[PDB]
Amino acid sequence: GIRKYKPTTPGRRGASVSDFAEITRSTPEKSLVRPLHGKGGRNAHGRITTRHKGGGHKRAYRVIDFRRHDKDGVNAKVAHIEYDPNRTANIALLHYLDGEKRYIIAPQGLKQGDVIESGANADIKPGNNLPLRNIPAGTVIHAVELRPGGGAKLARSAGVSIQLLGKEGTYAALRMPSGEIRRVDVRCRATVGEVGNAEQSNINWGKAGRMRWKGKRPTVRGVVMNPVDHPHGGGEGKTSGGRHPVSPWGKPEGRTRKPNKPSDKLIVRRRRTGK
Amino acid sequence: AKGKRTFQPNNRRRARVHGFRLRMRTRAGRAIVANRRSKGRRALTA
RNA sequence: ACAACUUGGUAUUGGUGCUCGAUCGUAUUGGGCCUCUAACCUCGGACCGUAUAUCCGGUUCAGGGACAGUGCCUGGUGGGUA
RNA sequence: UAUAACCAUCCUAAGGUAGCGAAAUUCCUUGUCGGGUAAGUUCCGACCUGCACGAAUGGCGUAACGACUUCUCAACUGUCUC
RNA sequence: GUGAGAACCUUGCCCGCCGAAAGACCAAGGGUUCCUGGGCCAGGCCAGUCCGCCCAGGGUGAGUCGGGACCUAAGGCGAGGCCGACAGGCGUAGUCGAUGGACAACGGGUUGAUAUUCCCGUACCCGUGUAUGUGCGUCCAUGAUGGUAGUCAAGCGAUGGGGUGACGCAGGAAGGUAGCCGUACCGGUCAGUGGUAAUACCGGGGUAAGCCUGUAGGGAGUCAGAUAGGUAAAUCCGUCUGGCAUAUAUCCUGAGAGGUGAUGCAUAGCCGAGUGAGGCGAAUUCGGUGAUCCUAUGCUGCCGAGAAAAGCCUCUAGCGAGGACAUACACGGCCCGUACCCCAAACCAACACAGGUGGUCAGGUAGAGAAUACUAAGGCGUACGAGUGAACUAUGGUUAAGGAACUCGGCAAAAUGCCCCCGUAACUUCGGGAGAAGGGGGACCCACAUGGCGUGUAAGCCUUUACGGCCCAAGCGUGAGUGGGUGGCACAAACCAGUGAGAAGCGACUGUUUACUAAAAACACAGGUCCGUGCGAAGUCGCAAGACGAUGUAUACGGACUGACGCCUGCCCG
RNA sequence: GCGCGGGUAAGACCGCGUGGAGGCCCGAACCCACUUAGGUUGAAGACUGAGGGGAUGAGCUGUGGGUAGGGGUGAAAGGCCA
Ligand SMILES: [Mg+2]
Ligand SMILES: [Mg+2]
Ligand SMILES: [Mg+2]
Ligand SMILES: [Mg+2]
Ligand SMILES: [Mg+2]
Ligand SMILES: [Mg+2]
Ligand SMILES: [Mg+2]
Ligand SMILES: [Mg+2]
Ligand SMILES: [Mg+2]
Ligand SMILES: [Mg+2]
Ligand SMILES: [Mg+2]
Ligand SMILES: [Mg+2]
Ligand SMILES: [Mg+2]
Ligand SMILES: [Mg+2]
Ligand SMILES: [Mg+2]
Ligand SMILES: [Mg+2]
Ligand SMILES: [Mg+2]
Ligand SMILES: [Mg+2]
Ligand SMILES: [Mg+2]
Ligand SMILES: [Mg+2]
Ligand SMILES: [Mg+2]
Ligand SMILES: [Mg+2]
Ligand SMILES: [Mg+2]
Ligand SMILES: [Mg+2]
Ligand SMILES: [Mg+2]
Ligand SMILES: [Mg+2]
Ligand SMILES: [Mg+2]
Ligand SMILES: [Mg+2]
Ligand SMILES: [Mg+2]
Ligand SMILES: [Mg+2]
Ligand SMILES: [Mg+2]
Ligand SMILES: [Mg+2]
Ligand SMILES: [Mg+2]
Ligand SMILES: [Mg+2]
Ligand SMILES: [Mg+2]
Ligand SMILES: [Mg+2]
Ligand SMILES: [Mg+2]
Ligand SMILES: [Mg+2]
Ligand SMILES: [Mg+2]
Ligand SMILES: [Mg+2]
Ligand SMILES: [Mg+2]
Ligand SMILES: [Mg+2]
Ligand SMILES: [Mg+2]
Ligand SMILES: [Mg+2]
Ligand SMILES: [Mg+2]
Ligand SMILES: [Mg+2]
Ligand SMILES: [Mg+2]
Ligand SMILES: [Mg+2]
Ligand SMILES: [Mg+2]
Ligand SMILES: [Mg+2]
Ligand SMILES: [Mg+2]
Ligand SMILES: [Mg+2]
Ligand SMILES: [Mg+2]
Ligand SMILES: [Mg+2]
Ligand SMILES: [Mg+2]
Ligand SMILES: [Mg+2]
Ligand SMILES: [Mg+2]
Ligand SMILES: [Mg+2]
Ligand SMILES: [Mg+2]
Ligand SMILES: [Mg+2]
Ligand SMILES: [Mg+2]
Ligand SMILES: [Mg+2]
Ligand SMILES: [Mg+2]
Ligand SMILES: [Mg+2]
Ligand SMILES: [Mg+2]
Ligand SMILES: [Mg+2]
Ligand SMILES: [Mg+2]
Ligand SMILES: [Mg+2]
Ligand SMILES: [Mg+2]
Ligand SMILES: [Mg+2]
Ligand SMILES: [Mg+2]
Ligand SMILES: [Mg+2]
Ligand SMILES: [Mg+2]
Ligand SMILES: [Mg+2]
Ligand SMILES: [Mg+2]
Ligand SMILES: [Mg+2]
Ligand SMILES: [Mg+2]
Ligand SMILES: [Mg+2]
Ligand SMILES: [Mg+2]
Ligand SMILES: [Mg+2]
Ligand SMILES: [Mg+2]
Ligand SMILES: [Mg+2]
Ligand SMILES: [Mg+2]
Ligand SMILES: [Mg+2]
Ligand SMILES: [Mg+2]
Ligand SMILES: [Mg+2]
Ligand SMILES: [Mg+2]
Ligand SMILES: [Mg+2]
Ligand SMILES: [Mg+2]
Ligand SMILES: [Mg+2]
Ligand SMILES: [Mg+2]
Ligand SMILES: [Mg+2]
Ligand SMILES: [Mg+2]
Ligand SMILES: [Mg+2]
Ligand SMILES: [Mg+2]
Ligand SMILES: [Mg+2]
Ligand SMILES: [Mg+2]
Ligand SMILES: [Mg+2]
Ligand SMILES: [Mg+2]
Ligand SMILES: [Mg+2]
Ligand SMILES: [Mg+2]
Ligand SMILES: [Mg+2]
Ligand SMILES: [Mg+2]
Ligand SMILES: [Mg+2]
Ligand SMILES: [Mg+2]
Ligand SMILES: [Mg+2]
Ligand SMILES: [Mg+2]
Ligand SMILES: [Mg+2]
Ligand SMILES: [Mg+2]
Ligand SMILES: [Mg+2]
Ligand SMILES: [Mg+2]
Ligand SMILES: [Mg+2]
Ligand SMILES: [Mg+2]
Ligand SMILES: [Mg+2]
Ligand SMILES: [Mg+2]
Repeated sequence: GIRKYKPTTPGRRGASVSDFAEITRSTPEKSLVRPLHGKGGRNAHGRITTRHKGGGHKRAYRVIDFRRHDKDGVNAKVAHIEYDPNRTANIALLHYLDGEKRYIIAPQGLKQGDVIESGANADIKPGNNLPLRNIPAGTVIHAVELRPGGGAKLARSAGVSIQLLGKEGTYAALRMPSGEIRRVDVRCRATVGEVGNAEQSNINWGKAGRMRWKGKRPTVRGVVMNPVDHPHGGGEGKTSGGRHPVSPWGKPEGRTRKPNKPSDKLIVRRRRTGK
Repeated sequence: AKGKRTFQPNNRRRARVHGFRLRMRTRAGRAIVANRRSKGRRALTA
């Protein structure tokens, strides 16, 4: 759900927050959590790799299972849905019949007290897994594997979805969330359904602290920048920089995909903005 | 009303920043200690 | 001038097939395209060195593949730097 | 009596739509008109003659807020005649 | 008083100051500044008998306090290895790294310097030896079996598995305790004045850890079978079938109360005895107020969603014939830190400096207060002095009538200022604007009034009777209202303690910036649009591996311009 | 949010008791440096006396660690780097 604050202080006017009507617990299993440390956005050398990224709040990582082929043909039960900051969407706790406990992304429309099939010949119930070769055409899927035994490395954010087109030989066609079409071996695994919590977009923050806790630092505009540290800097007054916009490091906009990539001569087409 | 000055003593910091083990860990440290010994200073390294 | 990017040739560099020419079938040696696997490549899966190893190496399975990358010569953009 | 409030002349790409205007923009300027005290080159509200306003280096408003800048009112006092 | 010298040294008596410190301590910081004894050519902004001057000697006591022998993080090193013309950059296994976790002692006395260290009294935690008592097997053999034979459950038990250990922000209620204020009670005083001789006044009105009991309160579920999930095996942890359960059942925890520690210790005081020591040595009941401390890792709300290892318990794997428990006796318990200085003449500042320095203790009266005023415990009069109505300078105080007429400028000053009552505009994004302006009251005594309220005992009621729940004469504390009377110029009397309104410009607000002339109309800030990114991504640092982006996947990430919200965002592709 | 009395058919809505969300308000320490007088061979190689803003947060501070000069860092002033 979505809740909107009633304005009572100048800073909070227009703020909103997502109503967590889908959570059942607020305590991850002690055996499945692993620690994590504040990182700061630097690297081994210590140079600032990406500007204005830092600060925030201490977070504890929880392990997730993106393999889902070690266990096959054994049913599972949906137990609980848990809070998770590390990724945009919510997650679910699974109880396998043999007794193991495991974690997966919470698909849209799922609720407590249900049955999930993970067999290679399982049903079309949402949240199930089975190889691309065995999925009927026209269904919506997520957690796509870029290739067999590679783990779900695509379409993991909230509200994303993939649509399955026809099939050919060992190849299948997928509609990318951004309109692209890509081919992948049918031997890989995937999951039916889409990521829930589709109301992520409508969140209005309106407060500096709500960004600082997440760890976003100011941006400092270009024109105000002094000429030495910037290409637009300098000038008396304020101007457009006296030169067509260029990155702060000398290289302008335009082509950004490295040509002659092994996928360059195999993949079909590119995006089109705002059709 | 700030009057805090540059020097803030601490034996641990001073030692671990200008300690013998740190100095001789690398090469330039060895070269400089050799130079100081050739000069003939009373105390080699602080 | 240099870095970087970028174009060809050449060595790494293999086999079989369609298609274009300079002493309509007769002679021309280089281009364009499709294929095969053993060179080579994959921060793909599984085992061993291994008691503890997301390092590394080896075997095998699975995919790319004579491309890409990298040596040598060269044409272009190039206040990013001198 | 007041001027263009339509058409055509050159050019190139077209020759300022809404909105506002002696302003943090106005040299000639203390421009002209109404308000303020006896005196107002400051200020407030209008007049378009826009040297050289103008809609993503945004325009006009706007509740609350400002150790931001300018003006007026009552109480005060050694800031003054002293 | 000392000595030749004294306002600056020692003793005694007055006066003032500090007292959220100008006091009592910790860590960091210095090293002999600590005590005893010697002197005063060097130093102390002057003289010095004095010293943080120096001389000579002396002084620092831990099985339990802080560290190491116990464990870990951000990070550093790095056997192999990768990359690199050489030099060199990376990172695995491991070992290093407290500001953390676990871990066993308290009260009093003592010398010129030491005290949870010595002594007195009583405790707690690990190890070895001897003796004794419970007492179980190896060699007999019952048993359970899977029922002739083969294993075995004793006792240890992991480098292995599983539990526990193990964690955010804000908030009140309830029961407690410390501290403080009175009182029963106990000892002492006659303070040269008008009056009180005990009904006055002064002084007391204490005492740890552990060990026993387990109140209030809070939290939790248990047995039979199947199973194979937990890098082997599992009586362990899970999951699935049924039974048992709302019982204050059972267990755990646990404040506070009560007994023990204690015929002990200490103290107000009384005797002799004075650089001071010795001896004796009373009473120790009841109420109010009330915490920043305990129950409490409790309970209730909120999202921005909140360390690891070790230890402890358990499981088998595996070793195994001596081991476990209890009592007594006699023993061992390792290395370093330990004086003095700590809100400063001993640290940081070239000085015996008007600056800074992390943390712990917090009395009384007025007070909302840890502000402000005077004060106890406690410590200070801090290092040039004595006199003298010059102008002038600086900090205060006062001043008739006008009140802003000076000054670019209401700069500085001045003024209001607190508590309780009546009603508060144009506006608006319906929260606000709003303490808007303004008007009235504020002392004491008595009566209402043994009024009311809270607490709470004698006493009463009730019960699963105990450390129990209810009311509560007496006692204690405490405001509110209505009348009458009294004093003065002034009744928030000191201190402390917001000017307000009407416009315009600029910026949406809170925020950050040119240490050391500029705090803004500057910067960022939440909103939007465009561009780019298909995942060892783009973008990076790095000639290379590699690392970030991300232990993420376009309802995301990198770059650019704009800046809440409302009405909108024209023409032109040379 | 909750419970009670109204309104509805249910509401919105109207009052009544609990809650303390507030980058909320007045005000100590701490932190900042706006105005003003002094100092300027100062007590101080950038302070003092009066007034001045935050005080539950983009807060303040201790402890140990990383960032090296054509470079670091920088809510961006040509600041800082003993
Ligand atoms: Mg982890
Ligand atoms: Mg380097
Ligand atoms: Mg950035
Ligand atoms: Mg931080
Ligand atoms: Mg999520
Ligand atoms: Mg906000
Ligand atoms: Mg920026
Ligand atoms: Mg700037
Ligand atoms: Mg330049
Ligand atoms: Mg620079
Ligand atoms: Mg400029
Ligand atoms: Mg200009
Ligand atoms: Mg511009
Ligand atoms: Mg450009
Ligand atoms: Mg794209
Ligand atoms: Mg070539
Ligand atoms: Mg070649
Ligand atoms: Mg050859
Ligand atoms: Mg050029
Ligand atoms: Mg140049
Ligand atoms: Mg004007
Ligand atoms: Mg304007
Ligand atoms: Mg003009
Ligand atoms: Mg002008
Ligand atoms: Mg004018
Ligand atoms: Mg004027
Ligand atoms: Mg102009
Ligand atoms: Mg524009
Ligand atoms: Mg435009
Ligand atoms: Mg305005
Ligand atoms: Mg006036
Ligand atoms: Mg006067
Ligand atoms: Mg004297
Ligand atoms: Mg004082
Ligand atoms: Mg005080
Ligand atoms: Mg103070
Ligand atoms: Mg120290
Ligand atoms: Mg020391
Ligand atoms: Mg001494
Ligand atoms: Mg002497
Ligand atoms: Mg002398
Ligand atoms: Mg001297
Ligand atoms: Mg001496
Ligand atoms: Mg010792
Ligand atoms: Mg390492
Ligand atoms: Mg080595
Ligand atoms: Mg290494
Ligand atoms: Mg270490
Ligand atoms: Mg440590
Ligand atoms: Mg002691
Ligand atoms: Mg939390
Ligand atoms: Mg909390
Ligand atoms: Mg007394
Ligand atoms: Mg006790
Ligand atoms: Mg089983
Ligand atoms: Mg309290
Ligand atoms: Mg011992
Ligand atoms: Mg020692
Ligand atoms: Mg001592
Ligand atoms: Mg000392
Ligand atoms: Mg000391
Ligand atoms: Mg001190
Ligand atoms: Mg010095
Ligand atoms: Mg001094
Ligand atoms: Mg000082
Ligand atoms: Mg301080
Ligand atoms: Mg206090
Ligand atoms: Mg005083
Ligand atoms: Mg004192
Ligand atoms: Mg003078
Ligand atoms: Mg004066
Ligand atoms: Mg007077
Ligand atoms: Mg006057
Ligand atoms: Mg004049
Ligand atoms: Mg004037
Ligand atoms: Mg003033
Ligand atoms: Mg107003
Ligand atoms: Mg109001
Ligand atoms: Mg008011
Ligand atoms: Mg009874
Ligand atoms: Mg009862
Ligand atoms: Mg009077
Ligand atoms: Mg304007
Ligand atoms: Mg502000
Ligand atoms: Mg700012
Ligand atoms: Mg600055
Ligand atoms: Mg400056
Ligand atoms: Mg400065
Ligand atoms: Mg300034
Ligand atoms: Mg500023
Ligand atoms: Mg400003
Ligand atoms: Mg700004
Ligand atoms: Mg916009
Ligand atoms: Mg944005
Ligand atoms: Mg854009
Ligand atoms: Mg790349
Ligand atoms: Mg943009
Ligand atoms: Mg703007
Ligand atoms: Mg702007
Ligand atoms: Mg065009
Ligand atoms: Mg064109
Ligand atoms: Mg409240
Ligand atoms: Mg105020
Ligand atoms: Mg002076
Ligand atoms: Mg200096
Ligand atoms: Mg000052
Ligand atoms: Mg001051
Ligand atoms: Mg003043
Ligand atoms: Mg203040
Ligand atoms: Mg203020
Ligand atoms: Mg505030
Ligand atoms: Mg703040
Ligand atoms: Mg260095
Ligand atoms: Mg600037
Ligand atoms: Mg400097």
